[PDB]
Amino acid sequence: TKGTSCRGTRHNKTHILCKRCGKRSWHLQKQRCASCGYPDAKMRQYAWGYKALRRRTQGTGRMRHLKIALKR
Amino acid sequence: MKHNQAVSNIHFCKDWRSKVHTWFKQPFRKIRRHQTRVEKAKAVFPATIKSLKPSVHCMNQRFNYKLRLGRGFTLKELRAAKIDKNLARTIGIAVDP
Amino acid sequence: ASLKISAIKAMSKNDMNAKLIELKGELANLRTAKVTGGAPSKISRLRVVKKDIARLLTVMNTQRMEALRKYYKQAKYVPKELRPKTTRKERRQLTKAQLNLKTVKAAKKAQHFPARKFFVLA
Amino acid sequence: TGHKGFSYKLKLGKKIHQNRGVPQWFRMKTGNTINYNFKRRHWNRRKMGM
Amino acid sequence: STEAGKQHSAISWGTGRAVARIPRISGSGSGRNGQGAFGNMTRKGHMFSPLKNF
Amino acid sequence: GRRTLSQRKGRGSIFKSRSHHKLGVAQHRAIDFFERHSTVRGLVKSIEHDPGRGAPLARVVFRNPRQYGLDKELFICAEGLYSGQYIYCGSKASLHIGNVLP
RNA sequence: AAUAAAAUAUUACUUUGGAUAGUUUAGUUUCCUGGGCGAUGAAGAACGCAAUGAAUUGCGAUAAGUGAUAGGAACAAUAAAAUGUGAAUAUCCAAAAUUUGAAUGCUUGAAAGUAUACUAAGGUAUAUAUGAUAUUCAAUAUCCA
RNA sequence: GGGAACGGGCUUGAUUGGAACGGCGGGGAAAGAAGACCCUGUUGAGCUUGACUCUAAUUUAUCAUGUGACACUCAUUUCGUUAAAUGUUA
RNA sequence: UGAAACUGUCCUUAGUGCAGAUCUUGGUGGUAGUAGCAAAUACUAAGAAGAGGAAAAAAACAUCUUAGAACUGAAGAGGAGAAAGGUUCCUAAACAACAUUACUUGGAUUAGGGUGAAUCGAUCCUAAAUUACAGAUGGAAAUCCUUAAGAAA
RNA sequence: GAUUCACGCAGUGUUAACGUGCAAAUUACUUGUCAUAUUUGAGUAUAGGGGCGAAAGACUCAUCGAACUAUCUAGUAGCUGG
RNA sequence: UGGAAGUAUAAAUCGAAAAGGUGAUAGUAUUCAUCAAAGUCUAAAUAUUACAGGAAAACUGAUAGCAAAGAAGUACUGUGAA
RNA sequence: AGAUUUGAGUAUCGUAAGAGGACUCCCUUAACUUAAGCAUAUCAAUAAGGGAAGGAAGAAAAAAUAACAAUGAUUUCUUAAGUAAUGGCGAAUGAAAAAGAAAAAGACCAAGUUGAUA
Repeated sequence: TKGTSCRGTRHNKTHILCKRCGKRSWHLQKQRCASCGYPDAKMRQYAWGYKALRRRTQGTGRMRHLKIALKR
Repeated sequence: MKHNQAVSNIHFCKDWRSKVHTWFKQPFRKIRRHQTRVEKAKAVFPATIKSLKPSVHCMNQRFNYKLRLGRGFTLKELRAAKIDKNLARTIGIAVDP
Repeated sequence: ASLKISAIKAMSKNDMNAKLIELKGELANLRTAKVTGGAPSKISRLRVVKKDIARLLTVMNTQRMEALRKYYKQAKYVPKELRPKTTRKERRQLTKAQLNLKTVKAAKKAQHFPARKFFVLA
Repeated sequence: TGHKGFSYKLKLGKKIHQNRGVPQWFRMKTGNTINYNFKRRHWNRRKMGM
Repeated sequence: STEAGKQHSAISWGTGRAVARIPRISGSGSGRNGQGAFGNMTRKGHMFSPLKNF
Repeated sequence: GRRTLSQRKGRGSIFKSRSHHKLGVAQHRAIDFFERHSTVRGLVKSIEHDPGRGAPLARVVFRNPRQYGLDKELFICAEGLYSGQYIYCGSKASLHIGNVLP
């Protein structure tokens, strides 16, 4: 019963949306985000996750203020 | 190893690929330094002199019969030549107490 | 858009205040007309009035902040909005006077023994 | 659920808004390659995972 | 590029699964997952000894 | 090897005390002047069953020695204690069952 | 013994498929110049804004854009309105700059909220650590009437 | 028959009309799986033990300067309170 | 056939010649019009709509109404909620694809419409538990403490 | 912490069905059990030489005699294949 | 650490100076040579595969070249890291 | 009462935080691997984890080399050199002076002295 049957009771969310990174990575019982490393002040980044660094970093977004300061 | 050869001593067992330095900037160091030399030639015009250097003997008996440029004249060599040590640095003479 | 900046500059503050209410009220009616099957002429007018409000608010705010810069021009404590545009690093660097400051002993040495101009004959 | 947070409901509304196709006038633009929206989904085909 | 074709966490499935022993792209949900990997003969993998700039 | 059950007991995750319905801490009152050099009187208001322990607990109420109000205590009941009894704590307390003496 | 339906073989035409050839607004590497972010609120995230838009782009309640300075006649998928009394377009400029986020009055789960002071609403300020100055204090800690 | 010693193909014979429907379980040493039994790797892993070499925990000795000649408290340890009558006189 | 680039010779250079790697990626056959589209008792007649029951019985025909015949049998195949889903809800137009035949039907396509609270809930309180300033600990990341250590609360 | 039936649940047998399945463990009948060492939701706590275990090396998201994921890593291979 | 009877760092104990350190075989003695530790700053010559702006190429030419020549870290998968 | 010392609350003007980390300065006792096994060794200042910086950083002005017909802050390149040395002295690891160049630049605190002391 470890296959099809046991999946019927999956109706409680482990993770909800994160306020800082916007991904469904906020662990409710741990009270921290598995993706951006929330309430921790520093954004969670690791050197072994080289792809995770190029998915959310400087220049991957709007760059609302820095696009003007550098060109100036 | 097979047949007659020397015993090989190659230190490539580490990561040499991150230790490789390539000299692709060599043709442009020449341009960068020469241009900086010319701007150095102006600004301090005339006499962009690299300072007068002493005549000193190379160390050790392997080289001691040869002369080469030292760094800076001693205080006695300036006193013997009748040169003030305070003015010497301002007229392009190297000084080494 | 049809508001003629030259005409905006000719109004006083009170006249410029009332014009914004008139423009805002007109834009509210045109928004109602758009959802009640308004004509294309009314919809094209609605885009014009949108820019007049932006144009009017630009002159109102620019004229106001230019008067505040004059007010605080000689003030000792100037609001951080009116201070010269700089990077955060720039506000931390030493003043050029403070960078080339020299001690009393070093000041006179550079005064009595400056780098002389010379050349060597060859 | 019927019970939901206010900001969660607005993110549900946005996903409804984004589940729309390309308007007809957009398809008649010169040099147009966008005919069907490939970011489209249906409730019974892909769960949006939020 | 030094990392061209080597940007996957792929491992071989081993034997007993009726497929070759070349490494396979991990995960699921796309056409790439379960495909060939770094091997010189595979598509989108690194070539034979990559040409170094030195 | 693994970690034995005696080792897992020291972390105290599922082995914590099930002390949710306990009455409280059963002990004498804090020692003060009136019990070092005099006696105070406490009324045994009730006798209760403290979960997890085999002996009954007594709710003794001393009045107050210095301020206005009450001092609700919680003693471990001695055999023979009854509700409405007067017990005495202090150096000069009589040698009776239930009294607290040095 | 016999037939050529199926089978087989070659060529032409057609089809399924997308190889080959021609091509490139995309990459890779080397070099040159910089390496110019943030409490004056950054990078990142969310939401919103086009006459007809879902994405993407641009922008922030002044919204696919405002002023100024250059610039000189377009845009278009369709219809409007404006336009040499200045359309597109460009910018280290000016104004403006939603909610968050180091996030910083307190709380924050997907949370809706809420306190005080200054200037009914609206807008400001109030985290922690820390330097300098001012002011109000505390400890007979040292003297001391 | 011989052959890698159990042929659909090779040699010699028996023999053959092309296309197939329903069944069937003899064969295709039928399919599924780089044998899990056995052995070999100078390949591992779980578990055991005075296998070799170590290690946490535990334990013993020395060092790390409180005073007065055992006594004291003054660092130190473990506590309790609303730091709520401690100590000596009266 | 194809319509815009290409070839011959000498040197130089190489990401330089495929039948195999259970090779990689893509495409395609035989099997094969074969195995199957057989749990959940069940449908029939007349009429309507529609291109869509014709015909030498081609013996079967989706939707709606009516009549007959039936099933779940009130611990239900009934009427509502929590979580989960997220517009699947309602209506109209429309049926290319999808629901192992077909569909005029649909939880499918297109376009609109729809969710109204002083009294229901969240908000408020605390439970198991959880996390701050200062403090304690650590080389570090950080860990511990939750009223004890604090001129805090 | 008596005996039974029912709503439910399990899984004794058929070594039945199915075994390119309704189902990566289900179906039918038979059987057992069906409230106090009972059943069950939500919240919460415990994390990989770790947890949890009325103890089967069982369970820890179809993964367990040491999870999943990424990096060292194109690990090494006297062995197999080209 | 190449530094070998101890090249450098750190910890426990100990601990200098009418100065002294070094001369890489430990020890003591006398000479010799050369420096004068236990505080601080300092341009230039040097590095760069972040990122931004340029220029080149005996490089690739849509299974190649970046994973990405189109709304590419997108579609899609996973509770999550990924 | 007054003169100090130490510690607090508040106000004012400022400061730190986060992003990025290719290059730069460090902390921490990986293993696969090689040794045809393996345990020191090797891999290896290597991976991962952690801290801090700038357009460069680090270093920098001798308690330094040398034993000479002597040199003279630091850095970087060439050579020395796979050398001296280390190493189950096995596998392996491994500098520096001299010499030639690019560039060059030297300055302060402390202590001492001056006190109708500032």
